[PDB]
Amino acid sequence: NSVSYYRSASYSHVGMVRKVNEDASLDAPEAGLWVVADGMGGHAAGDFVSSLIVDTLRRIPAASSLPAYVGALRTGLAQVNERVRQEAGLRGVSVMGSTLVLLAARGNQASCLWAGDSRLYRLRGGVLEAISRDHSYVQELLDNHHPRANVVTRAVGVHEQLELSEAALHVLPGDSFLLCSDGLNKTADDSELRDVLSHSDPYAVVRSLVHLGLTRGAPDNITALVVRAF
Ligand SMILES: [Mn+2]
Ligand SMILES: [Mn+2]
Repeated sequence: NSVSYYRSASYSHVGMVRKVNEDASLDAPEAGLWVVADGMGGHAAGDFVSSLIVDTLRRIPAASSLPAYVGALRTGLAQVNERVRQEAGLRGVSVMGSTLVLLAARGNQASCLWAGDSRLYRLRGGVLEAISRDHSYVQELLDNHHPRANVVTRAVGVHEQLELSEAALHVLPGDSFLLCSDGLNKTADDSELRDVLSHSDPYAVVRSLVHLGLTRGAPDNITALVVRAF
């Protein structure tokens, strides 16, 4: 019952309103690493931060021990946070940051690190389950389609100390995972995500998710990254 192999695919689209894609992704199954980052601040700001995230995380050496790897990912994100803070302060801009959601896998164990309203879902036995929980003003109100949905309470470059949320996962053969920016779940509810994810091919699945989003007016940059365990 141990997990042998991870298949993955990613697809992003600027959408139907924005003309600059500030979404970024890293599809590195060769390092057991999958990342989606939703940049904010417009061109030369949001995409700057999201691309810096994916490039910094890509260069981290793939340590065999998942907990050590996760420690290294955390440190890399802290360094990205500090660099973005320095740059934003220098330019004097109000908005310069990016959400993050990553999944790192080693055999039968995986870890999710996230900050923002980019999500990780797990599909197991045809049942979809939200692993991450939005760092959003709305989510805090719900924990106690809302107009306060544009307020992200944690993301890279927002605060001095970046506080990442973490969730550990036991992976079974046949498990599926979806990393996405809010542009997808904003245009398809969780039951439709479960429907589209219930297919064998991650490449067709991510393209079908983005297509459904585009079909419903794609108000935001829409990115989907699907991982399947064997
Ligand atoms: Mn964005
Ligand atoms: Mn977004």
